[PDB]
Amino acid sequence: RGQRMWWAFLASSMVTFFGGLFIILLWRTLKYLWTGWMTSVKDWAGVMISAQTLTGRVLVVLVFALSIGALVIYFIDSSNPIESCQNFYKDFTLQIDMAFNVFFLLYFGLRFIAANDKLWFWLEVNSVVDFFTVPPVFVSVYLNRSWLGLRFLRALRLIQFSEILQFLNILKTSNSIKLVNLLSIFISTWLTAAGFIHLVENSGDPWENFQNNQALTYWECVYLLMVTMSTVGYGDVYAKTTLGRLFMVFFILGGLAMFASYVPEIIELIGNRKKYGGS
Amino acid sequence: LNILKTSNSIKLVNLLSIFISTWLTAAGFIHLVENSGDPWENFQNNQALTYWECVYLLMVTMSTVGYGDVYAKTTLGRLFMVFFILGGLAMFASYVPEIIELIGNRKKYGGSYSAVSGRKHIVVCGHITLESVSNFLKDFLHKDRDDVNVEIVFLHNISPNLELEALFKRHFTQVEFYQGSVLNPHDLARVKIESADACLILANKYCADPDAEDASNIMRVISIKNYHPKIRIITQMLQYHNKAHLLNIPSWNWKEGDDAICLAELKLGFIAQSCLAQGLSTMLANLFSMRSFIKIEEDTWQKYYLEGVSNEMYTEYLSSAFVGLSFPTVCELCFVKLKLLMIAIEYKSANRESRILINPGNHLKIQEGTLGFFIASDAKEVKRAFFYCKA
Amino acid sequence: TTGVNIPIITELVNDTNVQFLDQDDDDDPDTELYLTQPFACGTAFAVSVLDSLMSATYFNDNILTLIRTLVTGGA
Ligand SMILES: CC(C)CCC[C@@H](C)[C@H]1CC[C@H]2[C@@H]3CC=C4C[C@@H](OC(=O)CCC(=O)O)CC[C@]4(C)[C@H]3CC[C@]12C
Ligand SMILES: CC(C)CCC[C@@H](C)[C@H]1CC[C@H]2[C@@H]3CC=C4C[C@@H](OC(=O)CCC(=O)O)CC[C@]4(C)[C@H]3CC[C@]12C
Ligand SMILES: CC(C)CCC[C@@H](C)[C@H]1CC[C@H]2[C@@H]3CC=C4C[C@@H](OC(=O)CCC(=O)O)CC[C@]4(C)[C@H]3CC[C@]12C
Ligand SMILES: CC(C)CCC[C@@H](C)[C@H]1CC[C@H]2[C@@H]3CC=C4C[C@@H](OC(=O)CCC(=O)O)CC[C@]4(C)[C@H]3CC[C@]12C
Ligand SMILES: CC(C)CCC[C@@H](C)[C@H]1CC[C@H]2[C@@H]3CC=C4C[C@@H](OC(=O)CCC(=O)O)CC[C@]4(C)[C@H]3CC[C@]12C
Ligand SMILES: CC(C)CCC[C@@H](C)[C@H]1CC[C@H]2[C@@H]3CC=C4C[C@@H](OC(=O)CCC(=O)O)CC[C@]4(C)[C@H]3CC[C@]12C
Ligand SMILES: CC(C)CCC[C@@H](C)[C@H]1CC[C@H]2[C@@H]3CC=C4C[C@@H](OC(=O)CCC(=O)O)CC[C@]4(C)[C@H]3CC[C@]12C
Ligand SMILES: CC(C)CCC[C@@H](C)[C@H]1CC[C@H]2[C@@H]3CC=C4C[C@@H](OC(=O)CCC(=O)O)CC[C@]4(C)[C@H]3CC[C@]12C
Ligand SMILES: Oc1cc(NCCCCCN2CCOCC2)ccc1Oc1c(F)c(F)c(C(F)(F)F)c(F)c1F
Ligand SMILES: Oc1cc(NCCCCCN2CCOCC2)ccc1Oc1c(F)c(F)c(C(F)(F)F)c(F)c1F
Ligand SMILES: [Ca+2]
Ligand SMILES: [Ca+2]
Ligand SMILES: [K+]
Ligand SMILES: [K+]
Ligand SMILES: [Mg+2]
Repeated sequence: RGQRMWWAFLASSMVTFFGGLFIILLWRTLKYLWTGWMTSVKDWAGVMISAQTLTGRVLVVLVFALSIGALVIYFIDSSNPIESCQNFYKDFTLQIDMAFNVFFLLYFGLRFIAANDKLWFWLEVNSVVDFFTVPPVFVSVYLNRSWLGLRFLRALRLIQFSEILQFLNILKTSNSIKLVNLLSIFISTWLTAAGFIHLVENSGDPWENFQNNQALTYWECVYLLMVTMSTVGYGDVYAKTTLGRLFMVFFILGGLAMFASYVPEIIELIGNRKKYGGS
Repeated sequence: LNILKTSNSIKLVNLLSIFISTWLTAAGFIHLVENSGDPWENFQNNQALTYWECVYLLMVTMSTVGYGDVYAKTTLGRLFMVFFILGGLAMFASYVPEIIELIGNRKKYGGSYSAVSGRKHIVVCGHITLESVSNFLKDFLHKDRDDVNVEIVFLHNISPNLELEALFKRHFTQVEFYQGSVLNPHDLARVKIESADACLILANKYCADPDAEDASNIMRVISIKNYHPKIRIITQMLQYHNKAHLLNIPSWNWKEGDDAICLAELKLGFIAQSCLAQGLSTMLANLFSMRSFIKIEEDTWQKYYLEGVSNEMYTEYLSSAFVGLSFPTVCELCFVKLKLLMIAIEYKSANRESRILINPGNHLKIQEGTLGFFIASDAKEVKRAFFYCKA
Repeated sequence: TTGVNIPIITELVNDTNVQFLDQDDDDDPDTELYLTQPFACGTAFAVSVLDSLMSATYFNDNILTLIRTLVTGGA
């Protein structure tokens, strides 16, 4: 109840991403106008990011595990109301969750060092998802109240499987790579879109003071998106709020092509058997 | 206004404009007919819809989602919907994939290569494919060598496929790729060739015509040398007589180090040498492939043959302790003490001069910082020499 | 002496190769053929430069006759 605090969490992410963009752009321009130990540090981070060493091997697997772990936390939290207050010391969750986001913060640091052009590293999908997911947790632990804002973006981390698998030298052929890429991209897109619809629908429209909210659960949202993406369209469940419809238009523009071009390829790639092998 | 000159831009603009115009116009017509009523029924059949709702209705209809949340109720509305269903569905089916395809033609491998102070790098160009790259890397980065710092920079003309991408990922630190061509004098500057240790040139051994390949490689060499006069170059060649053409380049200084390799000459040479003593070819060809020790238990000839192939050949300077000594004495001393086999030494003088085997007395050790060749298991063990104090 | 002063005239089928004929040249794939050093020295030659002869023939009456007399020696 009381005054809504959603503005703060959205603010914290925004200031970081833009503020980081400003300082880097400024520093480059400053050096233009005015006119090794560092190399060793960059080399060590690059070796650690890849799986060259044993220490590299263990770290990558942890990212693989914790990426799934953070997602499972999101599913559990979806049932709770959008805005709520909780004690940090009392709850088992929000303590495991706090632990995970510490790790993602460090792995961002190492990834940052090894980049070549800091600007085009900053404007990367993994960097931006980290920007929009990490600071809100700290803001929430400080303010003792939480908002389910943008947390659905955690599903986007599934993209990196195709690479953190090749680093371990498991995928070698030219078919397993294709299959893994297709599967990961498809599933990640589906889940993140469902999460966004869930957020927008359960919340009301802001200018209408949240008076037209419609109640839905996450599984229902997933089901709705699958039905729409397959171009079946039962009339039982459909988006009602303005933002929901607006998003659904663009998703109809994109996801339909995605599905109709991807599903046959996966079906074909699987099942390529030698029907007369044996001995 | 000359803003559009290419073809993809024109195609994309045409498609976008037609699609958006059709969508909005049809939405407007539905808005009019639905907000008004049928005339013959004295406009008693009206329904209330906003323009945005009409836009939403058509997108669902064209996509064939058919949610059914909102729908037309008037006679004119239904008639127009029937005809538009006949017409616009083909447009939606055959336009959206086209736009999605036309966007997304991004060249992943543009850009340049930053230069790291205090670290050398090389550039490789020519016939690049999975087998050649894998062999080259596997041999070049082997661990029997002393620790190395050089960074490899490929440069080809065809974008790589998935397996080659995976290989580059597995060697993420030391290998970088760029797309271009050697003959363009912009790409050379783009890969910072003016400060580079050397430049290798692989060649396609399995070719349809040997001479065309030689001409192409000569063209690459002359272009590179034109861009930069003094740079080490190593090249493969397929015919013996074509080697003379290299000397015609005004700046091909082999004396300071610029080596060409003629496969046919070397192959025939190995075979001819084998005609004297059998097996010499297969015994020599193993001295240039970096391999590590392999140990097995079953008492088969492999158990000895692998110990044989574990050797390689290196080079290093000699310690000052061997000033006034005969080559045989030095060789036997090195053998018995260090467990190293010293096969041949070069002779430092005003001209280049290498001797294979030397009888005593004929040539005492010059000790002019002389360079000696060796055979050993790995580069580390050679450094046992050059340290020989009275320990 | 050496063989750097031997007069040579060569014919090319693709203009862009002209950069290879000389060593102390400012090679670049953008300048048109009529600016490259080999051409202005009257050493290279390509058939591509004769496409311009069409329009010149239409306007002036009988240039084609003049060129033939001056070149092939008797028309
Ligand atoms: C492998 C990873 C990606 C998980 C994949 C499966 C999840 C999508 C499923 C598996 C079990 C599901 C859970 C099973 C049971 C519950 C309890 C259920 O409880 C209520 O309805 C509480 C109502 C309230 O008190 O408000 C809420 C959904 C939830 C957390 C489900 C959320 C979705 C979960 C995590
Ligand atoms: C897609 C990106 C660019 C984000 C866009 C967000 C906006 C659509 C939201 C964010 C904050 C919202 C505002 C937050 C709070 C308010 C106050 C709200 O009024 C009240 O709270 C009480 C009014 C009364 O007393 O009746 C009216 C809507 C408004 C301006 C909202 C309008 C819609 C805004 C600008
Ligand atoms: C560019 C992308 C990334 C975001 C697009 C956001 C828009 C879809 C939002 C942002 C602000 C919204 C507006 C904010 C407030 C209002 C006023 C609202 O009316 C009232 O609050 C009272 C009306 C009355 O007096 O009856 C009607 C919707 C409208 C125009 C909203 C329509 C939808 C808007 C334009
Ligand atoms: C295919 C493999 C990976 C197993 C996948 C399991 C999920 C599809 C299951 C596990 C737990 C299930 C959930 C457990 C409990 C609930 C609450 C349940 O609540 C109601 O009945 C609400 C009212 C209604 O919709 O009838 C709705 C379904 C849901 C979300 C279930 C949806 C389907 C879930 C996520
Ligand atoms: C826009 C261009 C393509 C011309 C289209 C002409 C027809 C397709 C439409 C336009 C106006 C319509 C007329 C508008 C109003 C009426 C009156 C309507 O009767 C009444 O409303 C009660 C009697 C009266 O109003 O006098 C009967 C149909 C009729 C003749 C309509 C018949 C069909 C008409 C001729
Ligand atoms: C093919 C496209 C381009 C135009 C299609 C036009 C038709 C849908 C319209 C044109 C004239 C209309 C007719 C004009 C007048 C009448 C009389 C009307 O009779 C009454 O309701 C009695 C009172 C009155 O006359 O208004 C019943 C509908 C009907 C047959 C209308 C049916 C619909 C019609 C055929
Ligand atoms: C996907 C892109 C390329 C096209 C999307 C088209 C429609 C989804 C949008 C784009 C612009 C929108 C319009 C922009 C502004 C206005 C004015 C706006 O006017 C008011 O709010 C005033 C109301 C009053 O004064 O009573 C009403 C909605 C409307 C027509 C909007 C209707 C919906 C439109 C056509
Ligand atoms: C082009 C892209 C980036 C945005 C397209 C939408 C926007 C141009 C905004 C600006 C004004 C908005 C409109 C302002 C007010 C209204 C009235 C509002 O009325 C209702 O709530 C009706 C009941 C219902 O929608 O369930 C419905 C949404 C609508 C048409 C909004 C739809 C979205 C609009 C067109
Ligand atoms: O969606 C919003 C949700 C909330 N708080 C929800 C809880 C409200 C109070 C509790 N509820 C009251 C009664 O209902 C049930 C309980 C606040 C502002 C929002 O506004 C957004 C927006 F306008 C927007 F455009 C975008 C986007 F487009 F950028 F994505 C957003 F992400 C937004 F979050
Ligand atoms: O549709 C029409 C609308 C109007 N405008 C006035 C409506 C006044 C409504 C008053 N009401 C008060 C209370 O409720 C709210 C509104 C006039 C004629 C029409 O008739 C057409 C037609 F019959 C036709 F065939 C074609 C075409 F397609 F052939 F071109 C048309 F374009 C038409 F416009
Ligand atoms: Ca070895
Ligand atoms: Ca030249
Ligand atoms: K339906
Ligand atoms: K359909
Ligand atoms: Mg690097």
